[PDB]
Amino acid sequence: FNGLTGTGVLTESNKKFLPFQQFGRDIADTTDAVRDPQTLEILDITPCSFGGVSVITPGTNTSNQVAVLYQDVNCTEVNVFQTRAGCLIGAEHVNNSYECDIPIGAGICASYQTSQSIIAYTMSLGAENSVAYSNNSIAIPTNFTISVTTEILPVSMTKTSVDCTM
Amino acid sequence: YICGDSTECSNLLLQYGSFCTQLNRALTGIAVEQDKNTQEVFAQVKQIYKTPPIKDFGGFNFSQILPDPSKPSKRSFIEDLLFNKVTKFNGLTVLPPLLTDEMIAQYTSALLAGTITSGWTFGAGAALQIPFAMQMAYRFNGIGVTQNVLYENQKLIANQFNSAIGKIQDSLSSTASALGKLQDVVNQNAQALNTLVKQLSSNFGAISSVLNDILSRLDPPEAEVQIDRLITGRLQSLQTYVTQQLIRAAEIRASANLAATKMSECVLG
Amino acid sequence: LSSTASALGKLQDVVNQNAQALNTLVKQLSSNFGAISSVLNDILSRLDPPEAEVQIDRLITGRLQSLQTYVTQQLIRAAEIRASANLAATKMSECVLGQSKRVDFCGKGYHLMSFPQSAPHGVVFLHVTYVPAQEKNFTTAPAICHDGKAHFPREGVFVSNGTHWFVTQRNFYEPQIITTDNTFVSGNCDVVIGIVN
Amino acid sequence: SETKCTLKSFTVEKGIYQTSNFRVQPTESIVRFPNITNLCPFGEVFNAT
Ligand SMILES: *[C@@H]1O[C@H](CO)[C@@H](O[C@@H]2O[C@H](CO)[C@@H](O)[C@H](O)[C@H]2NC(C)=O)[C@H](O)[C@H]1NC(C)=O
Ligand SMILES: *[C@@H]1O[C@H](CO)[C@@H](O[C@@H]2O[C@H](CO)[C@@H](O)[C@H](O)[C@H]2NC(C)=O)[C@H](O)[C@H]1NC(C)=O
Ligand SMILES: *[C@@H]1O[C@H](CO)[C@@H](O[C@@H]2O[C@H](CO)[C@@H](O)[C@H](O)[C@H]2NC(C)=O)[C@H](O)[C@H]1NC(C)=O
Ligand SMILES: *[C@@H]1O[C@H](CO)[C@@H](O[C@@H]2O[C@H](CO)[C@@H](O)[C@H](O)[C@H]2NC(C)=O)[C@H](O)[C@H]1NC(C)=O
Repeated sequence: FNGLTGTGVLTESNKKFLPFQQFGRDIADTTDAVRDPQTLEILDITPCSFGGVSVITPGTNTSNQVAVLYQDVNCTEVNVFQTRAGCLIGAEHVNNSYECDIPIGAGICASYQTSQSIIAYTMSLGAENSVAYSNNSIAIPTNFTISVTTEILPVSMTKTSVDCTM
Repeated sequence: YICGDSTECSNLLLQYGSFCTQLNRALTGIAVEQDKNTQEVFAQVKQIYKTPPIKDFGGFNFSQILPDPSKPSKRSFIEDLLFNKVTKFNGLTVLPPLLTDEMIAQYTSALLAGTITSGWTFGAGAALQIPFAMQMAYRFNGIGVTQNVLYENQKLIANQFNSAIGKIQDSLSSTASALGKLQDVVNQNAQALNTLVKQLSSNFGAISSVLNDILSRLDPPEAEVQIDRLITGRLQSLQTYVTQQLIRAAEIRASANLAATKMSECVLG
Repeated sequence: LSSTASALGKLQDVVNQNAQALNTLVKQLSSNFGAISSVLNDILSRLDPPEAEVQIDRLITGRLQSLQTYVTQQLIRAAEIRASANLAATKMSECVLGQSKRVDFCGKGYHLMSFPQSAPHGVVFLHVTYVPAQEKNFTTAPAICHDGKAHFPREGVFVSNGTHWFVTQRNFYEPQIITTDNTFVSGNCDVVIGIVN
Repeated sequence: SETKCTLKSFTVEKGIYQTSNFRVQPTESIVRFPNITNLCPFGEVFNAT
């Protein structure tokens, strides 16, 4: 637009550019709303989709199947399942919520499961154990266990030292 | 961020190399830590407990904090008040929180159900149903007051508790600054990001802030030096930003460990 | 511990982070930072000292900026390590050197003991915790109206399988007969809500 | 293989790894310049009485 180079989805703008307003600008000196040089008409811009490409995999030794999650991109653009974190290619979406292994995002997780394949679902927050409350019932433990757990804590780090000139 | 798809910048950035891979690693660590924080705080219960419909807690009205089914997001009225209180295209993206707000709501629901029906044993082992009056009597024993005080004043204590819950509702609804801390957190983050955006407008000693303008004006031999100045400036801004956010995430992790310590001690005991 | 190496993942991560940083520093010696080369000897052999000075200034600025970035990363990481070390010292003092009644601060369950074990740049506690295993339902009551005097359990629960009444502990099942010394008297049996006979 | 290259050394294990950046590339390039100056009366410099 008169030497103005820029990329993005060019829609139309209702933004009232007073006659002296040809192109708009943003907080990062990037034009947001533009106009026509030949037959003067206003337009809007939304830079079209960029996004991350993150690979979901079980261990390579376990399998070589992959679930490619495109984040910040709806694969309307590019076994495809639409999440809220983005969308997966290569993972069937099961509805049975299990305890999840590979956190995909937006509450959705994947796992390797059977015909072995990568499956995506929503996080089961746990077995919905409803405690049978009552105004006069109590639960007393009769037997117990002595369970020993391990608690790992980093204490120190490598006491490094650098010489500046060298 | 450093350049909007300008290949000359891409190459002059390969001259620097890992200077941004570093940053990405750092930010990814931060994100993972955020996830860990959330899990530390809420994912301390093992099984999702569910409150029974019989609200025979001896007058202790808990409707205002137990989840309301009618709402699309199963959230307690208090949590709704809180949610109402608290309110680019240059690589700057906001990854989604792994745990949705609704899963956190269900986690707090399970925690409330456990601490109401079983009191605290649900945190040590499996949940053990116990009449809420007796659970408050054991809490009173823990304070140093004997069971007789509670059991003889159950109605009065229930009334005081319900009135206090109402007062909390009023204070949360009226004074937004009650949640100031959280707002501040959000604000800080936004501020940082906005400042990053604005750093794209500084010259850093070059002719312009648009690498396209530099390349269109100056020949590539000198446009390379100008783009080097601009790249140094923007990379320094990125380093400053990721350092700010590393420190802020360290502080957030400290506060999250404090919150987990609370959730374990007061709530679960 | 023998099978799952990832049990010590945290410590490994620490080491890895450190190594990573150092390696990246090494690799920063290969970046040009806008100069002709990454070897100051090559710059000095190619360019005259008057211009080799400007090129070496670019290279020095780049490497010094890398060093500053690195020392900042490691300052933050050492702050985090110090936080974790203060947590470990608090543990070593409370659980090991005593018995921490802080619920689930020293392992899921009632904490009995702990046993510290060294590890490369870290510690591993063997939190020995009590966990109640089997559960039984019982009919309970806040108090017991014996002779119009409400009787409250001194320490424990009023339990009843369905025929007699007993006093027990809140974490084990020793149903004892309700003498006048397992309970103390307080008031009448009307103010109590749910009192039995 | 992209992921194996991201880790830069080893064979991938369980999890999720951010690898690359997809971008919907511009379909084409729209060029729009004006006739620069509004209008001149060539129709009268040529078709004069
Ligand atoms: C406990 O809380 C519930 C819910 O807020 C109260 O029930 C409400 O009472 C008001 C006033 O009559 C009604 O307008 C609401 O429609 C009721 N809500 C429901 C869900 O029933 C109840 O009165 C409270 N009890 C006490 C003693 O505070
Ligand atoms: C102890 O304080 C409570 C209030 O916290 C008193 O309960 C109040 O009693 C007055 C007079 O009957 C009522 O108007 C209030 O509505 C009661 N408040 C509640 C929350 O129930 C109680 O009477 C006081 N007891 C003594 C012995 O002074
Ligand atoms: C509740 O526990 C009491 C005490 O164990 C039971 O009473 C015992 O019943 C057995 C079998 O008849 C007798 O041999 C014992 O001598 C009884 N002991 C006492 C204290 O009398 C009672 O049967 C149990 N009730 C239920 C329903 O389990
Ligand atoms: C314990 O004993 C008292 C007194 O016998 C019981 O209270 C009586 O309950 C009956 C039936 O509702 C009434 O007709 C009497 O008038 C009540 N008497 C008094 C003094 O209140 C009480 O129900 C008994 N509790 C149990 C668990 O058996």
